[PDB]
Amino acid sequence: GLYSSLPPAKREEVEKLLNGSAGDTWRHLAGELGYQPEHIDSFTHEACPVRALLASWATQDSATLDALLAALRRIQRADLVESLCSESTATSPV
Amino acid sequence: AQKSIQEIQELDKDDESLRKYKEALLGRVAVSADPNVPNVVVTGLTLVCSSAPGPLELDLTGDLESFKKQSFVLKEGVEYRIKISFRVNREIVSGMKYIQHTYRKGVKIDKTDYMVGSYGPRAEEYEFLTPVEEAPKGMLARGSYSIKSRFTDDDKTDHLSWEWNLTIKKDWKD
Repeated sequence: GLYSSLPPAKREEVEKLLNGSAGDTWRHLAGELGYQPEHIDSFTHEACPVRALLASWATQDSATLDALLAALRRIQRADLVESLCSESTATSPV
Repeated sequence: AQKSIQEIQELDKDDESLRKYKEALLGRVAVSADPNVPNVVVTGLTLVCSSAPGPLELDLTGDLESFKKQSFVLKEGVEYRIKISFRVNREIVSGMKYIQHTYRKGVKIDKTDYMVGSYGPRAEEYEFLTPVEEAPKGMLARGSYSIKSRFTDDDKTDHLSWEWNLTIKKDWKD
């Protein structure tokens, strides 16, 4: 699945919940995504770089859910993964 | 005459071009004052947390069914506050009450209700902040807590009600 497959409210919640997570949680993700160290110094200077990171990552096909989840496991964020996976899975009982 | 005074009456063409921008107003005669819109709605919720690195918020007035899945980020045993923001574009309402429940692993344990008071038909939005609230602890208690939120008044009229999840994480700041 692609990150583009999620609803608009999920994409907003990924940002809004990460503002409560550590000011450098995104910094761990970027290192495991293989982003260059100079780009990390440009992002930490912004007020809300975590929002821009999702938009800059979504510029490429590498922005799959399976890849985002895999990278979150390397940085010991499997806690936050499971809670966002509540929408990011086949579930609609109505 | 018909073709001599237009040499000075040209200023009319510089303000007549702006009449096309007035025509767009006719496309949206709703004024948010039609009976198809409610009296009072929570514009969003915000989580003010002096222990956190940054403030938290969530948008409202939309797809409340989505919030049953998406969650927040808190810390084990931390202190937090809940700020609720609502607009009032209709009439004065009184005895307004915000209700907040807490569900652990799909089981309610308790709920608390906080009186907001009375508010009038201001074009802007009012905010209410709760007292200090503690968080749960232990790796098993790091699961998603459902919070149910309700708004009612002395007239028994439900304004909006929603519900949202809450990840209790081990860290959120280092």
